[PDB]
Amino acid sequence: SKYNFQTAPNRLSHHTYKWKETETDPQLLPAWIADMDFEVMPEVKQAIHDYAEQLVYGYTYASDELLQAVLDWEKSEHQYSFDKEDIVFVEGVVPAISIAIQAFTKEGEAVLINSPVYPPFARSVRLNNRKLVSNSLKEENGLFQIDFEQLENDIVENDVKLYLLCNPHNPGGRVWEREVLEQIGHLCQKHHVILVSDEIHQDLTLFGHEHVSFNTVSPDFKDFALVLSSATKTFNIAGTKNSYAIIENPTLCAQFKHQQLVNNHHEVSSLGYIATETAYRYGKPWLVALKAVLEENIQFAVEYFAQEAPRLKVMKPQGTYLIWLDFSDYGLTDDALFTLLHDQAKVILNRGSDYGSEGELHARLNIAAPKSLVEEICKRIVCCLPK
Amino acid sequence: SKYNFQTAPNRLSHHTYKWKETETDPQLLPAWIADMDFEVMPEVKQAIHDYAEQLVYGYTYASDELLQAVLDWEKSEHQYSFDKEDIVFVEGVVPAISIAIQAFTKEGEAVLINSPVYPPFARSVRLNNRKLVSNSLKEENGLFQIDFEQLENDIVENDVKLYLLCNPHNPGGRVWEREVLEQIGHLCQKHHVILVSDEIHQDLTLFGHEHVSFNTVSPDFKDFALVLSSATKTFNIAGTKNSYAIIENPTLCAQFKHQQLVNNHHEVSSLGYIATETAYRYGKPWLVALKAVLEENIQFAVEYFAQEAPRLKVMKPQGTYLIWLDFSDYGLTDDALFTLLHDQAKVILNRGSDYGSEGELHARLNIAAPKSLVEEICKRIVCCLPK
Ligand SMILES: C=C(/N=C/c1c(COP(=O)(O)O)cnc(C)c1O)C(=O)O
Ligand SMILES: C=C(/N=C/c1c(COP(=O)(O)O)cnc(C)c1O)C(=O)O
Ligand code: NA
Ligand code: NA
Repeated sequence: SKYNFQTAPNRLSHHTYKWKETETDPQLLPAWIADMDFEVMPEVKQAIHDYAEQLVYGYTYASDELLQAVLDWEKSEHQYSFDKEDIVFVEGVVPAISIAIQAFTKEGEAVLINSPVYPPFARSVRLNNRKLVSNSLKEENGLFQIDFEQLENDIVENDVKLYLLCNPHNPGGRVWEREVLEQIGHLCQKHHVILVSDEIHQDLTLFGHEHVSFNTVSPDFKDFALVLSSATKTFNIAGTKNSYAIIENPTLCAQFKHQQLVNNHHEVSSLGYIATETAYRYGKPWLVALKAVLEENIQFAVEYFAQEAPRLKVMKPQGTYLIWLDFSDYGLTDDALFTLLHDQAKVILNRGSDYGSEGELHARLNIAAPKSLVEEICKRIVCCLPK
Repeated sequence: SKYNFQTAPNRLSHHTYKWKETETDPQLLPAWIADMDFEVMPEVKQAIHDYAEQLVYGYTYASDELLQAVLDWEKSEHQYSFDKEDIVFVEGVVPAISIAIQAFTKEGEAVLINSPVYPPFARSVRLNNRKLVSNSLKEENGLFQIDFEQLENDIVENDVKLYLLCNPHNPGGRVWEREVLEQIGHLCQKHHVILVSDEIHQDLTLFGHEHVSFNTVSPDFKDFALVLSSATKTFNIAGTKNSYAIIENPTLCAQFKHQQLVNNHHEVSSLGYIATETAYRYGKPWLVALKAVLEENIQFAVEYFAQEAPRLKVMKPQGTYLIWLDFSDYGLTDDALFTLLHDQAKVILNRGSDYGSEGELHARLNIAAPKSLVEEICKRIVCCLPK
């Protein structure tokens, strides 16, 4: 209808990560990194034009209007109320994760993640010389679940100081229930663990699934937990480089901001600020339209794979626009899977093994593209699977 | 038919640092932070419109065209030849300084600066729990000069591991001679010091003074020295957030890039990349024209202050568009000077004391604005100085 979800803008010649390989091999169709193929909402494009027409591109600060936009988005969309002083802007969520690790732990101390998970989680812990504790998620009835007995064991046995939670969880697209988050929080309270809730996918919950922001679970959770999010995944504006932490606890907030300044990682670009404010101000109708398209694409993929590759195990996302595929029933190695998809099927999917050992013989599929493209990508995925 | 240096775009609705106080108090005229009031070169404005017209604002990386533009600028403007692989982009120079401190020293080790100097120098050392060694610049015949005897004493007595050099030096605008840089480099070789040369103002040398980029002084200097620079100060694009380190030594380069990744400080915004490439590709004629305006503004200020405030000691910049003013002959304290300028004169100048103890009773004046505004600011500065 009014917004364009039919035709993908041509990204070749714009130095995108997503289309980089395709620029050398034109047959390759990318469906990996979490950028969407869709045109961004028109108000953001207009805001970039308006930025140009400032004529001067000097140092700018985070305005009260931007702060209010974040406050209003969190309250309106996620029922999460806090003060403007609790917002800390950071040029990205992955930046924020390293700052959090450096601020809240010392070298050698243990940081826990639920594996398999977005690879910068494990990387950021290891490169910072913290001890990584991978709490392996169970898979039951096609969904990831937390083994709470082993999670406590992992916390206690390793003296875990910090828990990097992914909510919604990437990969898999798991939209944790309030009851799950409450159990996590109680464990953090018991064992004196600080929790960082990476909620970057929070606006992308689907099929009736509702995001529960971590500190909305219990009024005391802010004593040990902070929330990271952004407009970038929601609105396909990852190249504008802005995001935020909500840190209501004064001590945690000071410690984060201090580390951020120690790292000189405290400034954001002018368009970073503009694009986030604009997206939150005008983006809701576009987001509604987006989510309908994503649901149709996911449903199509699940049904198509059921019909054309019944042996392929498909985890239906509860949120995110990313589908976790399990090729374990096929007579392939992890490396042979990669070369089959990339070289024979000519489709670029994230290698599941990037996400941890649980990702062996998996791949991750990005369906945030026009339906015609999603149909082509799914056709390629089933085309060359071995008997 | 000509570049505009006659009128300044209105900044008041655009959340600039420079005009922030004036938004609340319309009587105040800013001349502090190093943003220019001048319109940016027209090709950058067009590049921002062109970015808007990509329609999708996803993750991008530094292109070969951008890398070549930096290489070409460094060779043509500064006679500094190196390879594309030696370039490391960082969202800002101040970011790069923290990364360098973290990468090249251990907690508790000594880092040297020449004081007084841009305040993030001292701050980045101190906040990083390194020992700060301030090598105090002499002032002789209106110019800063290094005391090489004391500099060596400072290096040896404190076991200095890292030297943060400012060239051109801010404040004061001192354009160090080749022979001065030679002697600095030789001390670093003798005492096994790593040197970071902050050359962000390298394109703004004036009155026939020529920038000498540090690693051009001797082919050996790359073994211990790296250069930081940017398009942002040269072209008035600080809000676009991109800059680079040139690190020809493989070990130093790996060290820096490693720490940058540990800190998740490795990515830059898409417009950051675009604005730098464009500025370097098209900016030379604009820069030529700017320099003539800056020299005129500086000459006006010196002459005006000479007549209207002969007791005011004015350090004439050899480069940068910033003038270091010394009010120490007046019966004022540092705090009374600030109050006088800000509350009585209604002008916002950087407090000299921000830059170190040598800046007591000083202020710094930004003349990168139309001559009419410079004239007004200078008139205000001399209106209310005490007998
Ligand atoms: C783009 C992807 N993920 C984005 C992501 C990010 C990206 O953050 P920044 O772009 O803001 O650094 C952060 N946290 C989580 C849990 C994420 O899934 C991807 O998996 O391709
Ligand atoms: C804007 C100012 N100085 C800029 C500056 C900067 C600014 O760097 P980034 O904006 O790239 O972080 C870095 N290094 C030196 C020696 C500088 O003088 C000022 O003094 O107001
Ligand atoms: Na594992
Ligand atoms: Na001092």
